Amino acid sequence: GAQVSSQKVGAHESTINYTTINYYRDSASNAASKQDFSQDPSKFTEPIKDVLIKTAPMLN
Amino acid sequence: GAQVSSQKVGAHESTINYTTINYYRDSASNAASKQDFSQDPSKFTEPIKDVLIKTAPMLN
Amino acid sequence: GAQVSSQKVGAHESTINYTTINYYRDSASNAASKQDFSQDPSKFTEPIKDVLIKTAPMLN
Amino acid sequence: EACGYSDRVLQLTLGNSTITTQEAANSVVAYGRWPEYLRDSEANPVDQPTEPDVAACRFYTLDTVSWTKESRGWWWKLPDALRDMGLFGQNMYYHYLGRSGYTVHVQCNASKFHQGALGVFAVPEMCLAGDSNTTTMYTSYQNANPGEKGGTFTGTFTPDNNQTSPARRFCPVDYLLGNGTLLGNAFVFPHQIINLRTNNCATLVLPYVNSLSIDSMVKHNNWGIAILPLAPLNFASESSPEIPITLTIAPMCCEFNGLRNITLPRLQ
Amino acid sequence: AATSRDALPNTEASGPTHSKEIPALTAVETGATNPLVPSDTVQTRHVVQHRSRSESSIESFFARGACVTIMTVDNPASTTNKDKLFAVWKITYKDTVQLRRKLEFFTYSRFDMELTFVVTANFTETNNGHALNQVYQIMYVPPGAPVPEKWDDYTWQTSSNPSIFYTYGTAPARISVPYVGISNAYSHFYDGFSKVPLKDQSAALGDSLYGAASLNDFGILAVRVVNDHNPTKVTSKIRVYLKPKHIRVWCPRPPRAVAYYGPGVDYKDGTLTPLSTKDLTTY
Amino acid sequence: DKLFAVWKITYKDTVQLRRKLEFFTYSRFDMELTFVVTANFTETNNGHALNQVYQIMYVPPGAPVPEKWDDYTWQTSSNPSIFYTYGTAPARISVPYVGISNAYSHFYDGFSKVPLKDQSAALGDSLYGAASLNDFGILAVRVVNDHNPTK
Amino acid sequence: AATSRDALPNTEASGPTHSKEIPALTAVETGA
Amino acid sequence: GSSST
Amino acid sequence: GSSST
Amino acid sequence: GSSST
Amino acid sequence: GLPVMNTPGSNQYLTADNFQSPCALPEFDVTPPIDIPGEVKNMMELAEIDTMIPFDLSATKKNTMEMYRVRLSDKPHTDDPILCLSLSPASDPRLSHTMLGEILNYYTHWAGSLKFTFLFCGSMMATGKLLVSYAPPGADPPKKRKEAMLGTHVIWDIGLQSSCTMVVPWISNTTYRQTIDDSFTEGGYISVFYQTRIVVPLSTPREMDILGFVSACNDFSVRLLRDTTHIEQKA
Amino acid sequence: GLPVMNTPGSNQYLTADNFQSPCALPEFDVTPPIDIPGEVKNMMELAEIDTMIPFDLSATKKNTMEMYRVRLSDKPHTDDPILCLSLSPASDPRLSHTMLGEILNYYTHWAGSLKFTFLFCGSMMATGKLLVSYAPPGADPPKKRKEAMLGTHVIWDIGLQSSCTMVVPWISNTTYRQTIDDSFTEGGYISVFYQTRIVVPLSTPREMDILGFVSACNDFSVRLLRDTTHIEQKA
Amino acid sequence: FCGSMMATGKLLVSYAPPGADPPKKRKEAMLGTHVIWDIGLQSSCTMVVPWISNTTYRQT
Ligand SMILES: CCCCCCCCCCCCC/C=C\[C@H](O)[C@H](N)CO
Ligand SMILES: CCCCCCCCCCCCC/C=C\[C@H](O)[C@H](N)CO
Ligand SMILES: *C(=O)CCCCCCCCCCCCC
Ligand SMILES: *C(=O)CCCCCCCCCCCCC
Ligand SMILES: *C(=O)CCCCCCCCCCCCC
Repeated sequence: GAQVSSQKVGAHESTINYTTINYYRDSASNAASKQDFSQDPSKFTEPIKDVLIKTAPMLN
Repeated sequence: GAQVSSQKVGAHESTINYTTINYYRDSASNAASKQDFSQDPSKFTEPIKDVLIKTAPMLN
Repeated sequence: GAQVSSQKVGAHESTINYTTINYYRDSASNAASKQDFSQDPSKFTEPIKDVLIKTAPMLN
Repeated sequence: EACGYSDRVLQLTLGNSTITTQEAANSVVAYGRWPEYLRDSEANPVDQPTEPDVAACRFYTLDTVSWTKESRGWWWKLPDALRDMGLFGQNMYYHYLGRSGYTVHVQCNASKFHQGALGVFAVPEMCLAGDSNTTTMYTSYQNANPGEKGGTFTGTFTPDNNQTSPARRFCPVDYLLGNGTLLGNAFVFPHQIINLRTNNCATLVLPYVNSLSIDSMVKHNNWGIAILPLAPLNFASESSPEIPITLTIAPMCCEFNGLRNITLPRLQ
Repeated sequence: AATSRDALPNTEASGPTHSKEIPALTAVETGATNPLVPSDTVQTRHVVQHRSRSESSIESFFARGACVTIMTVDNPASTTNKDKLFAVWKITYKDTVQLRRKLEFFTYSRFDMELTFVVTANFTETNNGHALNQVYQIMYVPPGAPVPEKWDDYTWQTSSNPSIFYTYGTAPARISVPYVGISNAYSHFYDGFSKVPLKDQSAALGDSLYGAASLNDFGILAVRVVNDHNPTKVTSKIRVYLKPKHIRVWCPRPPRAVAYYGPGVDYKDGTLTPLSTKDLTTY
Repeated sequence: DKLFAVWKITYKDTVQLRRKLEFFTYSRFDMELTFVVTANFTETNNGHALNQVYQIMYVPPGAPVPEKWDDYTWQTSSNPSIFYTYGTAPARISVPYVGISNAYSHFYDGFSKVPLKDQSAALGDSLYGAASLNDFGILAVRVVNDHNPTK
Repeated sequence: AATSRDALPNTEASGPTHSKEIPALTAVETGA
Repeated sequence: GSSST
Repeated sequence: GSSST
Repeated sequence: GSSST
Repeated sequence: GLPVMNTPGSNQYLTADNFQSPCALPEFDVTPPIDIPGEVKNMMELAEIDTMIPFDLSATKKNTMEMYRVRLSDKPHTDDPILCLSLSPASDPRLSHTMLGEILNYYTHWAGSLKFTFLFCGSMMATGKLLVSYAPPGADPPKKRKEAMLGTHVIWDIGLQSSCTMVVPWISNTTYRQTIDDSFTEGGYISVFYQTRIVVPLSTPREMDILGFVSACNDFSVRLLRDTTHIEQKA
Repeated sequence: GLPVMNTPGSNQYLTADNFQSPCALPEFDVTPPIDIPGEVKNMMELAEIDTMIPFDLSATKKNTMEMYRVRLSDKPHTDDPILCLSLSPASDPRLSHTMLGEILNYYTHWAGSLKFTFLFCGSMMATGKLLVSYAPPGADPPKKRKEAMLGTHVIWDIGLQSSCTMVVPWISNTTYRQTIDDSFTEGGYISVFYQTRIVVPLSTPREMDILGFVSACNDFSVRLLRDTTHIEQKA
Repeated sequence: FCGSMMATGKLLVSYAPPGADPPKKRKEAMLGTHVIWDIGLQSSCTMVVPWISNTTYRQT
């Protein structure tokens, strides 16, 4: 049940990996993976009904 | 995710190995491997534009 | 990188084995294996130039 | 070469300028790295760089100094020594950021009857020690940056005792390389020696060196040039010989970022 | 592919010579060191070389924790007139000398930093009162974050700053930190200023210290005893050990030859004579 | 002065291991050192002391030997040191075969100096059977805690 | 599939312009 | 057994 | 699983 | 992986 | 038992650690998520939203609605600044409390490009050309159009497209700047000037406001998490 | 829990250990390296660079520029030494502060071959033959050319190739020598003599300096890291 | 150079295209087209004045 993931190696001395085994039944007990996703800011930066083309006039 | 490397065995009592598992996501948390490289001293000992041939006159 | 060796079982309750993993890069850090060899005492008990035959006269 | 080519005879051409020499001791490329422009993978400021090319990457000759039996040594900082040199200097003061490599050519001829040896050292981050034992790190910008005239080394440390109006300048002691380390070890820095019986010049090709891809040339000097008499000037039996030392330096692969109005520094 | 623990080159056997090849003659003016080996100037035998340079790799040379500071804190009686002492230290390797000198063989470096904390305490007044086991809080306050003004003020909440709560008498505390520089390498030497003095501006306004870059380079460690005041006063010390792991270095320098005098390269009068007397023709 | 200890590393200050090794002329081995630490009160006081941390520093031949319990050498930038906490498991480290010869010599029938005729007898003299004066260096041990009212 | 530790977008080299494309002109009333 | 990311 | 150097 | 003696 | 050897760091509590721990409520029936609108995955998303700048922090205008209003008028052309601002997004008092400034005060380091957008709030009948400038650091801060012109700039023509944006491109010596006032990592100068002048017909207000907004570009990032000085709890 | 048994060494802090530990700044955005010139991978690279020897540590010349200058003159031939030096690269006062000597003072043991290069700094018109010698230890240290000749040596002819190198080959009983003065691991004697004499024409300086440099060969190594005595911090 | 073999020297030969103050000091002459001449065995040195002109031909 071991999970093997790669580290993003910053300062250097192949891929360096690290290992993780969950010891508990409850997922709440797990550490944080930090394997997170990004999204586009559009729902906040461009919430307009008609798609914005930045080279065009915003008002036409 | 186990890494298996050999020891350079100094005093003796095959290849003896040792095992390493990284426990953390951040490479900064890792121990030092000591699996290091050497380089030639030339950038400091021979920084001259024309390659030096030691049996030849250094000045010609 | 696990090493699996057999125990010489003295008092009994197949082959019983035990496991060993080296945790360090330096062989000096390793425990002693006790997997040692024996040799013949001849360099001390019979250091003579001409091979000794024990049923024969030592001096002829 | 059987067609006559020699280690000792070189010609260097950059922009509209050419240097010739007939008594060289080969030439040095610091750390084996030739100067280069900043690569995209190492780039940092995103605006289009200015790259003056021949307008600035040409040989500029600084004011000639004089070597005598009492000379303890000289120093210059780069880019500071070139801050007033034609379009290189202009490009430098008009931009926030700038990077540059250099060909440094130190010139000093004499005669077969003269003797002496100049150590010519190019030092990355040549931090020099100050004149004060009342306040550390106190050398003023104006005194740290002499421009083309450079500065000199001394055989004696003398602490500034004026506490009311401190000199705020360097006091670079020669056997301590002006920085608290022994001069005999300065040879780990890229160098050449002008030993008068052997050669009349030193040539050092310096890459841009720094812990950043580009930086403020006005705030920071990347290289220091230190020239010290390893063996004193001597001639025939004259008690007071003199021979000139001339520095000619060319910027190489220089590029600048962050264009605005020109910097007008307080230099005195 | 040549590794730090590889054996160095064998000596090859070499015999007598009489030729135009002149290895022994050279010219140091060029700036080069003559790459000679014994077989160039004497007769040699064949030797199979086993020695290696493993212990002088940059990593191995630095692979030791060095003390960089000692922080003092205490926990007094509540009745004292003097405030409970908490410590504030500006992170640096320049308050002590040994690691500083080793790093300064080079101009620039990159490394991950391992900090280990050794904590010791004692009694001060010739009392007979006791104290229960202390817990210490070592808070990293990066440049910009509120520095604690009192042993117990709001900053010790640490919602975002990293803190170590260390229990006395347990193993010394330890954390790692990545290469955190704002440059591509750490500068052991910065020949410059953080400000340009402008003509149109007053001299005071354009002034700054020689060789100093960011005033608060890396922030501070703030340490306190978390326990409340106790009738008997206890004083403690936190010793900080720095080890550069995963290290790279650039541009070699002559080592510091006269005593350090401040965070810069300055030297003090009366310390400038390291070398001792020895006669030219005396062994 | 606060007492710190300095010991020249050797197996010859005690007798039992010495006798066992001396069944042989030469040896090679990796060395395991284990440290047992005990403390007590001395004056018929009633004062207490908080738990002590000890520093065991290896000072190899050439490195500055500590002159005071608290001087600059205890920084240990390059010397190996063990910070041991009282009442925890006894400290332990390993060391490789560190001899400058291909084996350790339990017996050296010789001198470290040749007396020359052209030199004074004092100048050429040295002890019988002794090789490197500082064979392996020293261990320097101190209590890291500051002075305490009760000793 | 874009992860938090992915590098941000490269700057692409761009030259002089003279056109009817007006990126700089906008209208924040829209809420964008 | 082992997952790999 | 296991890397080997 | 595993050696066996 | 398995032979183990306790290492340094043992038993410490590092508040930034990331370990497993026992669950106090085992087999708890968790309520499922629902798809709530407005999920955020990264704090820099918030930094990319335009928030309004309190440009005018004069003693009487600060901490009032007026601080957000930059007053312009139809006066004769001058080469004197409408406003001057330092590019110190976490520490200059005009930028430090914008949403961008606020997020930057939870981090030690920032990097990337920014953008300033100005909104003209005069009447339709009002016209004008303005010059928006960014001078990278190291020279005298621009106090006259003549200097500001020489740096990065946008000449804004007022009209139907109400607003105009100047991008402050990432131009820095260091790979990241500090989120405090620091000379070594200084960012330079933002300023606005009259290029021609505001012109109005009769029967029209002769003075009006412009509003300004700042936001981060897609190449913008922060690092080294830290506590802010923008909140406290004395006692 | 997994049955474990705490072993000796538990909870100690060995300053030379090599363990993992928790990161105080998780997910930190590290600045990438750039290709800075002059990277060093091993301290012995620095030991292979020639640095200049302070040969003349007389009371008046030590700690001055003069200590690096060995004075020669055109005097009649003598068999008396120009200089005498012990091969104790970390402890002889003339070698201990060279870059080689300095690196050796961070280690207990050294081994390998070395080389001495001398630079003639007289005028071109000056000629001369010198004898550079290395005597391995165990006999009377050479005070006359007659003895020095019998050991390892190079007869240097002065001319266009300005400099000359003598290699001190690794000749030792032990596999490594100590980096302190020690009779058992003594290295022997370095010395320089006039082979003929310095000759100059008229109108020429009759005295001049030679400079000397030491560096390690490719077979040179050090071990057992230690603290140096070359720096301290009293108080 | 018609001095003796024993004489040494470095000279600077300059060409300044028109339009500025004619060089009367090395400092100005350095900024234009130039050759730094090292005196030695090759007795002579050449500076090329490259065709740099506004017009396609100049008047005589
Ligand atoms: C809970 C404790 C966390 C401790 C976090 C410490 C973070 C700060 C790291 C400081 C890095 C210091 C590196 C040394 C100095 C620099 O090399 C030079 N002065 C040049 O930049
Ligand atoms: C932090 C503690 C580190 C301790 C390091 C100890 C290193 C020194 C090892 C000494 C080896 C001693 C071996 C015994 C003696 C020799 O056999 C004989 N006298 C012959 O050479
Ligand atoms: C998947 O996990 C199979 C591999 C098992 C590897 C060894 C597990 C190490 C000890 C885990 C103990 C269980 C925790 C409750
Ligand atoms: C690769 O690692 C697969 C093999 C796993 C071997 C057992 C792992 C031992 C325990 C590691 C626990 C995880 C550390 C966070
Ligand atoms: C070979 O070792 C592959 C099998 C790995 C088995 C699990 C290892 C148990 C933990 C070792 C940790 C590493 C010690 C530094």
